[PDB]
Amino acid sequence: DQNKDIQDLLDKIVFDAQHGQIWFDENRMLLMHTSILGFLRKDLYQMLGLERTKRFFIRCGYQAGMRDAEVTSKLRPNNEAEAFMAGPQMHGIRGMVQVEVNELHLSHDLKQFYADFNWLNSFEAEVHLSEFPASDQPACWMLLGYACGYSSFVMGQTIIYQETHCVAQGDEHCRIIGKPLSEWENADELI
Ligand SMILES: [Zn+2]
Repeated sequence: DQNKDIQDLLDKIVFDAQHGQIWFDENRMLLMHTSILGFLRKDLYQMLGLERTKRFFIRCGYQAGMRDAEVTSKLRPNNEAEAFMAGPQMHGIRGMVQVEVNELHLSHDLKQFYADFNWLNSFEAEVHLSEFPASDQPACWMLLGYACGYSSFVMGQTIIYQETHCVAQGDEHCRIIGKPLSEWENADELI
């Protein structure tokens, strides 16, 4: 009853437990424990360092955002904010993070984009904290890649995000800012 805003997205998720399959449109899905994703973050950090582990998780999220954007861009093809929010809503549906809008300005025709989102109940921040104490830098790398991947697909241009605040840093919740690559001064992203 409460899912009026995401009913089009929920209808494309098919659970087939008797045959061991979960489908999101043409994509096959898994239901995995968040605690298991700490192990990957764990071993990768000890083996690769920080920036190499972060670059990996960002690339993973970036591909998932494109995957989701390929499906959601059919359900809502229209320069509309309510159409763009399919991504933030998919993030919530898949149990990864709750997006809360502070400000969203966008337009596909003008190639403009400004996003100021809060991230509540971040799975990645909890996963990061269960393996490491509070960090010096924000930790929601997979979520940030998904924001960049999904936004860049539906906007038709490179959209880069930065996590200004993070639970894993000691802040109360996470927060991100999204802008096109040209509007960032440090627009040399190695990922
Ligand atoms: Zn965070």
